[PDB]
Amino acid sequence: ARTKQTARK
Amino acid sequence: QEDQAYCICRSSDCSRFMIGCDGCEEWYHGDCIGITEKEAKHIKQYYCRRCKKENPELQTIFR
Ligand SMILES: [Zn+2]
Ligand SMILES: [Zn+2]
Ligand SMILES: [Zn+2]
Repeated sequence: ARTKQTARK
Repeated sequence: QEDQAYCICRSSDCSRFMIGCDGCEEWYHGDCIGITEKEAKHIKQYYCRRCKKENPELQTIFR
């Protein structure tokens, strides 16, 4: 999906 | 189920985790709509609550 600003930790 | 339009982000500079609805092209705050980053990795197309109201055929599509 289109996502933005994930912490991606 | 309450209406979730208050989960929409219309802020240009917002740094919160957010996911785009493929049904209305609005951005939704992930915490507000109850989708973790880990689940979102497996989402092909998100359809927001209001879109799934408008078309009860619709369901978020996973991958
Ligand atoms: Zn926001
Ligand atoms: Zn939508
Ligand atoms: Zn998957």
